[PDB]
Amino acid sequence: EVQLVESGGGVVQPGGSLKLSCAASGFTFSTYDMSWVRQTPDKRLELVATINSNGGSTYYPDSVKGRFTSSRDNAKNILYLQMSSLKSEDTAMYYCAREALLRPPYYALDYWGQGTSVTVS
Amino acid sequence: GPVIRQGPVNQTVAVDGTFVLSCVATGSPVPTILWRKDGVLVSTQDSRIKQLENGVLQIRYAKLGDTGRYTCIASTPSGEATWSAYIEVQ
Amino acid sequence: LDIQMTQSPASLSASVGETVTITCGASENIYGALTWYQRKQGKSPQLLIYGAINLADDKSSRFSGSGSGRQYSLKISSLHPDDVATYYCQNVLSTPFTFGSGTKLEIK
Repeated sequence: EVQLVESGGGVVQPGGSLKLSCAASGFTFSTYDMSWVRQTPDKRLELVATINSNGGSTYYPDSVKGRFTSSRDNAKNILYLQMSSLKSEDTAMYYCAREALLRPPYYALDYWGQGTSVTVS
Repeated sequence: GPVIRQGPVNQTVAVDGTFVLSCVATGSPVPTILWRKDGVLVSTQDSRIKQLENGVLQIRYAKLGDTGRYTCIASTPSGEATWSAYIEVQ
Repeated sequence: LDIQMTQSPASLSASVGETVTITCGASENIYGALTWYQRKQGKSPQLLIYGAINLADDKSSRFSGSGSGRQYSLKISSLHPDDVATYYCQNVLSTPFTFGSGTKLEIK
C-alpha cells in the first residue's frame, strides 16, 4: 500500500532554513524518480524539485534554484528537501510525490503525500 | 512522399532542464520519424531520453554533452526528408 | 521564454448530471505533453489524465481529456458531487513544468 508521509514543516523567520522529510513505503522507492510540489495560499501549484531514482540527477526551477536542495536516502526510503534563505513567497503546503511509470512515458505524478505546511514570516 | 512542415529549432537550454525537439512531418503513408544526434541514431533508451507522441523527442536532466546537432529523419517507403537544428546546453 | 498555461473558466458551478468542459491553452504548441490533476479540498492532487488524452488507472470514465497543439479540454460527463475540486493542467513538455492556475468546480 503506497504511502508518502511528509514532515518537518512549521513556521520560520525570513532568511531561515528548514528540512522536510518524506517517508515512503509500499513500493520499491529506489526504482522511482520523486518530486516536491508546493501549493501556495492562492491555490496555485508549482513544481520545486525533482530527483531521479539513484539521486544522481536533480532539477530545480529558477524560483528556488540555489536555495533548495533535494536528496534521498534509498536504504531507509526517505526523500528530503533542505530549504534555506527562505522568503515569504515560499509559504506553502509542500507535497512529496512519486513519478509514475507510463506509456508513453510522459512526466506525471501518480501518488502524492498529504503534505506538510510551511509558513515564512 | 514525406515533407517536414516543422523541424527541430535551435535552442539554448540549461543544465538539468528538460527540452524537446519536435518534428512535424506529412506524407502518405504517415512518415516515421527518427532522430540522429551528431550523425548517430539517438538512443531513446538512456532513460533521460524519451520518444513521446507527435514526433517529440524529450531529454530530461540535460547534460553539457547533450550539446550538438540534432537531425530529424522523416521516412516513407517512397522517400525521406531531413531537417536539423543545433542545441546548446549550458 | 517559459510556456504559459491559461485555464478557463477560473471557476464554475453546475448541476448534478450536467456535462462540463474546462479548457487549457498553452502559449506554444505542446504536442499533447499535458497532464490533468484533481485536488479536493484539504487533500493533495491526484492524477487524472496524462499525455493529454490518457485516463489514469483508478479514475472514472466520466473524465476525458482531449486536444492537440495549443488547446486542451477536460470534460466531465454527468457531474457527480465527488467531482467537487480544483482541476489543474500542467505543461510537461519543457521546463519549467508550469501549471495552469486551476479551475474550481462547485455544485449548485
